[PDB]
Amino acid sequence: ASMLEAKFEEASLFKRIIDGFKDCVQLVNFQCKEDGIIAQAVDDSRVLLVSLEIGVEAFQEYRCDHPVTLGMDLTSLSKILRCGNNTDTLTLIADNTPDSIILLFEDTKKDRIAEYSLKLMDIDADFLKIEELQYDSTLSLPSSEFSKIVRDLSQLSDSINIMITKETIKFVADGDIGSGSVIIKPFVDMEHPETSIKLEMDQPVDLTFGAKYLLDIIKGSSLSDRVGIRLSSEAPALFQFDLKSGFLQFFLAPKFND
Amino acid sequence: ASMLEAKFEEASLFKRIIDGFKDCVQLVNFQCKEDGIIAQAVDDSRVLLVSLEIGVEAFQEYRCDHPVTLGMDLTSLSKILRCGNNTDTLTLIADNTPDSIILLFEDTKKDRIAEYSLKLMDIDADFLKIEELQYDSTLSLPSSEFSKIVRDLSQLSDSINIMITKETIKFVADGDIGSGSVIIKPFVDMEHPETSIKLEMDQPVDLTFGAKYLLDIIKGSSLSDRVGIRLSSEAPALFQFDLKSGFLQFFLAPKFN
Amino acid sequence: MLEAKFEEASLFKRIIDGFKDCVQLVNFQCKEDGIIAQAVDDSRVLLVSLEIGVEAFQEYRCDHPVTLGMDLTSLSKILRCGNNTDTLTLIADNTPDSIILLFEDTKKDRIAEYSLKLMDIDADFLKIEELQYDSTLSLPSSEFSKIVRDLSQLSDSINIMITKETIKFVADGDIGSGSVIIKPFVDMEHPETSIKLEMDQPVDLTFGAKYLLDIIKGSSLSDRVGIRLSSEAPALFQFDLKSGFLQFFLAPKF
Amino acid sequence: REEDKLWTVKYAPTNLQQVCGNKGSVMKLKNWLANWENSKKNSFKHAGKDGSGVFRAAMLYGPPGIGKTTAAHLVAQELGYDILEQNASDVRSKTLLNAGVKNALDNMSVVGYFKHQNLNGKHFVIIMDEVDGMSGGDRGGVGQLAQFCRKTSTPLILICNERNLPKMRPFDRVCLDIQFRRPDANSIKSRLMTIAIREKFKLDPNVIDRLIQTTRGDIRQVINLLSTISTTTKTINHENINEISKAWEKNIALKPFDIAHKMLDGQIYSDIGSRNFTLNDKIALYFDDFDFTPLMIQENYLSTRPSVLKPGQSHLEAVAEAANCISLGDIVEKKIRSSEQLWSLLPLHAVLSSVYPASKVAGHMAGRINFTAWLGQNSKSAKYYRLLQEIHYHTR
Amino acid sequence: TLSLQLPWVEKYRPQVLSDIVGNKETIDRLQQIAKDGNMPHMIISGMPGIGKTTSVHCLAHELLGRSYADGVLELNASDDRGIDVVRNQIKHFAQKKLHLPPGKHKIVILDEADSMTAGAQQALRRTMELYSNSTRFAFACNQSNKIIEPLQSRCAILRYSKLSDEDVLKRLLQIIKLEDVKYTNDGLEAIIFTAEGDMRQAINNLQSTVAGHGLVNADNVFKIVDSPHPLIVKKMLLASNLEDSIQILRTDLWKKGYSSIDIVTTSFRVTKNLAQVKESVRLEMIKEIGLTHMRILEGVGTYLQLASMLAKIHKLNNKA
DNA sequence: TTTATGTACTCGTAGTGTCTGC
DNA sequence: GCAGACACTACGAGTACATA
Ligand SMILES: Nc1ncnc2c1ncn2[C@@H]1O[C@H](COP(=O)(O)OP(=O)(O)OP(O)(O)=S)[C@@H](O)[C@H]1O
Ligand SMILES: Nc1ncnc2c1ncn2[C@@H]1O[C@H](COP(=O)(O)OP(=O)(O)OP(O)(O)=S)[C@@H](O)[C@H]1O
Ligand SMILES: [Mg+2]
Ligand SMILES: [Mg+2]
Repeated sequence: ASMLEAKFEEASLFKRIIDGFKDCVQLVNFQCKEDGIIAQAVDDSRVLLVSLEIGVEAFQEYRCDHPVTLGMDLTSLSKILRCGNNTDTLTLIADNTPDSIILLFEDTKKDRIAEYSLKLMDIDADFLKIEELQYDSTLSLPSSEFSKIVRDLSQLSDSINIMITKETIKFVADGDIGSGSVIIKPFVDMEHPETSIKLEMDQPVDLTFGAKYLLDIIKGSSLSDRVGIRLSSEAPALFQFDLKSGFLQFFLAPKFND
Repeated sequence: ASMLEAKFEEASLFKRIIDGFKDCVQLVNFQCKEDGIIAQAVDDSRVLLVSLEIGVEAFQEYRCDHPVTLGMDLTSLSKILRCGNNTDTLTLIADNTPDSIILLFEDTKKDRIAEYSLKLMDIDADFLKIEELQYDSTLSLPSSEFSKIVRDLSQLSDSINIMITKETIKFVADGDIGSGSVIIKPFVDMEHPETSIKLEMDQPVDLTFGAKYLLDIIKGSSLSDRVGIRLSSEAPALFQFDLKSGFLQFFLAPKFN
Repeated sequence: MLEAKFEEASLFKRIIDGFKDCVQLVNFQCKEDGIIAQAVDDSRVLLVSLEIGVEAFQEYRCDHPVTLGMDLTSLSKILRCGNNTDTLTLIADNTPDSIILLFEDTKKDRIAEYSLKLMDIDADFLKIEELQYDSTLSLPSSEFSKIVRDLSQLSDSINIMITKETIKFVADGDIGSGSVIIKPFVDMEHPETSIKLEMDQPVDLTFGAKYLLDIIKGSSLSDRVGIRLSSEAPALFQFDLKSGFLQFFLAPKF
Repeated sequence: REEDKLWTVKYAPTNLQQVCGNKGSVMKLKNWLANWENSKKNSFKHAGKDGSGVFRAAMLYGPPGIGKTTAAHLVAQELGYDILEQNASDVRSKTLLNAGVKNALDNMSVVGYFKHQNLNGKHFVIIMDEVDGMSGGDRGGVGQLAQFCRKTSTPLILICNERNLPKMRPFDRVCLDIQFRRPDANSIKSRLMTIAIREKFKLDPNVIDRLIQTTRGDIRQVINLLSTISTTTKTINHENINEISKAWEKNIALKPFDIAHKMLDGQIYSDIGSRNFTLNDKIALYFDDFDFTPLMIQENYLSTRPSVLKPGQSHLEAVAEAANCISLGDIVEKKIRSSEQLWSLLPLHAVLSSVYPASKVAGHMAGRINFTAWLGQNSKSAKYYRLLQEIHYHTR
Repeated sequence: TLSLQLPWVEKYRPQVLSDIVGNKETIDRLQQIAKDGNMPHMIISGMPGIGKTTSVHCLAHELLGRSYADGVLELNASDDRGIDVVRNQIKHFAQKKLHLPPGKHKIVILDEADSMTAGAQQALRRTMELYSNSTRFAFACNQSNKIIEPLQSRCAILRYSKLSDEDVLKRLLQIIKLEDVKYTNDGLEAIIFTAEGDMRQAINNLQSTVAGHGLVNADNVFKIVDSPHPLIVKKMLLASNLEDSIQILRTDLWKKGYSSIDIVTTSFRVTKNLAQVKESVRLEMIKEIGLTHMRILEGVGTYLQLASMLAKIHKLNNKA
């Protein structure tokens, strides 16, 4: 019996998590333990971090006897994920001291089980845990609105300045061809609570971010309908996308100001 | 509270108008007067003259203090214009001797406001005093049908030989790969008059046009259901799209005969 | 002396879309019973043959067999001009150096007539080798297309192996490996989607990924693709049409 | 708004007699452009003594800053034609040129309708500047321009710098060959006297010859030079002329003939010449045209009467010494252009192929510099090879 | 992680045209352009570190004190200086309507324009010819040979020259008065000799010496920075008595960890720029050093190859 | 018709994905 | 809902330079 046996319901899920950070990160590793399959990787430019956690609730049946590390190339993994249909059920299968995993695409509607194997990799990146817990501004806005804002402000310039005020969120994207200023205020939509925007302001925040990495952040807006930005000075921004059992939280380093 | 407060009531109309002639010309001068907004542009090949005029009735609230030139690049304008919604109401604003203009995208919900500044480009373009002359023939057909026919013929040759003789429009095209021809008959549709073909015969015509120029003209076919084309033997063609309170008329010069 | 008036130009459109990339120059040896054509790629490894009978045509009249050497890019442009509700009318003369493709609509609002010349392409050698094929399977074209695309992502050499009613498309590359097996599923409510196999003798054939991806473009012709394999004869991927069929001949590449 | 424009635009030729220098080129261009109508009705078959009838298009070439663009624009504007200027800032690849002015070659203007006696106001003149800026080569627009020259219904004017590019070959005789030269000192002198009167700065009538010869006849840099000098010191005389010359020498990259001509001079290798023209200067002279210089030295390293012979050394001995180093530098060139691609040996190749071989055969010449003949004989040898492997394939 | 003090290179970077010391005529011309306003297109060229881009930045600051952030475009090799980006950005900047003061024009600064592609320069030619009454270009390249001829035709060439030791000494004393530090005149002379006209090198050496020891003395300076290899190589080549050159090599280049390729290339450069000896001996020496360079690049890198090169050079010197 | 790898640039190309409206 | 229409990143092929 294979020691790692993780079953995915609605196998389009794992494809969505993989596509969430396929573009920004090229090399990841999955510390699979009894609690769940967590991951953490840093880009080649050492600007953006991608933490990840998938709880046992998201799996139909999860069993991981010993801690497993699965260093992987995200391009090949995403290609393997694209080799299937959302109707099929995906399973991760790994033996003791794994050289590769086994991915199964099974479905009872039609017996067309496809077994793929992806070669592992020795990343040897020990990293460290997150040591940021206190943030000044904690705001949550719908993922579609934030993705739209980032998309139409990235065309003007390469730097997007997010400013936080008393019940006022401001995005400034001054550039060569012009400028931009998106001002959105908190409101509670009773009819559609998912479209509401919340704000919790403690200390004023004024941080600028790169456009390309912020686009990479919003590329994960298909994963969850709401994103909670937690800004703070002298602290990376935390864009957390909630899952059914875990989360996909990003850490982005603000640009220097001089 | 400035010189110009031209406020479109529905922004996608302005987006369609700008996208109507986005590719053919890049630099355009927007003359803003009390009667309305009139714009004239000259193509890089000096064959296309995209004359534009928007009346005060099109704007929900048009208030121009005094006449002024607004020269802006169409690429930056199209980049900025992709920042709004269908319910968004454009609120273009210019100040005294403007170096930049604020495109305030207001919303029905008051907690969503987005203002964009656009840097004005200094353009030296001499004004063209067009004149009203009688053309040999005036053809009016639906813009969708005309666009379909011309995109059909442009996949065969770089030139189109428009012919109007014996109340029979004779769109033809001959190229290296082959030769194409389309014949239509003017009629009246009782079910939907906007799908009919209307033509008046004054003199015969012998006119020839290119392919990419006509594609750039039909790129703006979304504004009007039907296009009014007037043909003269020794005068430029006038492809005219009627707007709700204005028009977008193209002046395309026929080739040598 | 040719008058082949289709009832819908979309048939001819999807046929030419099927063989855009496998071959560029084709000689239309039209006959009374229909149109047949044979074509060989530049690599001399892929063979495509098309056949459309008169039963598909609303009208057809070909008294004299004429070999028509005709470009496919021009046909693609002319048939992208065409659309639904328009009845394409293939018309040729007694000595048709230029062809005519009349597009006739239901209404007289706009009727279009087109032309295209006939280039000189030598008549391809009509090899009629029909050696028996060891195993025969037929699966829906969408399933086969998905399988071949996903396995060609991994590697450039897809192995096809048939044994014990379980077809095992295995492609092994550098990023990993890929193995899909198909059981002979039978369906009652939807007989079109089924997998049936006639395994007379096991075969193990390897094909290149480029040609296996190229032959997919004919998936619009048929909802089902019939594949018959022989240990030494070229594989036969056949696409069912209303009247005739279009077939692909690719020799095994061990 | 004046007194902010450049001196090269405010003091620009407005009419045709303000273009100082190259009067013959301007009048020939005007004569060609004024008789294109009857030539068009003559089906470009019959031409006069000048041949303007059979030349459908005329191209302009010469050194910068002499008035090609200005003269072309004045001729186009004067005769009522509508200007249509192109440039390298607008991409002119196959796609953007086939979808560019290809339609406008057989089409008439639209702005001429509302601007109108003028009989040529409904026509186009294609002023294609910066055609040397298009380095596309194959499928880079040069073949498209050749096709345009073959078939255009409007006058076509091209402006470039010089013709010795292999890229510029397809325009050997399909286009008219009017050429501009360096303007004479008298016309420039009168123009600069007018400039000095207008800008109230002192300009001696004798320093102007040195100002022209330093700038190599480039009038635009001359006007810029006088402007920037007169900014802080508007009076120039014999005292500052040497400093101005040494600070504003033009420093043109030399022509492949000129590198060999300068390198074969015996004056530079003398004791006085070595001090004035250092070895680093000779290395830079080689690196000016490092592709053709090693050959161009070799084809005529023996056609020079020597002047640097060592006492007791014959001319043939010096030629043999030069040939030995040519052979030595051949190996260095092979090692540079090999699998390893050791491109740090180029300064070695300079000395081993051009400096040393010319250091033994310097002096006055027997004849004019002979172009590299190795290229043509290499082509003929390659054709002979191809024939031999062809007959070897056929004979088996 | 500790913080870092701002380096003296830009902590004392000049901000006024009177601060930079160098070619007096050039700086006076720049000041005259500053007072007048009508700046022409200029191409500033010279050796590295002699104050080229700082003069351009100071001139632009003086000309556009209030509108520097709006009407000055700064591009360099770090930006995507290609035909598409040059076309789009430079044409958007050159047509932008900005109401400058009557004597002030937009300034487009192109740092290190030598590494810029030919087609981009061809587009720049046309852009300069169109837009010259609103925007003025300003290049700053180490060598002006890379820039095409028409661009130099339409610009105003302004070349810098290596600073004399007096100007470097004056700037060094100015900085030493600005920040307190104990110095010895021998240390300052050693720093100036090591700099060889490069002011930035002098500032870096001074800062390194002050941080390492705290006293600007000759021994401290020679400890922080070694003697330049061109000088020791020139001493090796010029010296006769072959054994002396052999021991100079083995002591000051081999045991000091200098690669053989570096020694051979430095010898080539020194014997190319040498002036004490006649032309023919320089040519022969270049030939022999090139043979040794070929041997080294082929892979045979040892002490004996350099010793043989010196032996051949000395056999040449004694005229066989 | 020449060199002969690696690099950088430039272009047109074919897929790829997202938004409009029949 | 499906088919188009768009803009988008991506891949392929060709020119050009290679030390001051
Ligand atoms: N014959 C002339 N007499 C006086 N000034 C002249 C003359 N020719 C050119 N100029 C000056 O040069 C400016 C522009 O010359 P152009 O013809 O544009 O240079 P060019 O010949 O195009 O060289 P390029 O394009 O830079 S390679 C004019 O505005 C004048 O200031
Ligand atoms: N004339 C000068 N007066 C004062 N400081 C100077 C002078 N020239 C250079 N510097 C100093 O040198 C530094 C600036 O050097 P840069 O001008 O950036 O070098 P550069 O001229 O740009 O040469 P490159 O090609 O960029 S390496 C600062 O630390 C200045 O203080
Ligand atoms: Mg010119
Ligand atoms: Mg610099």
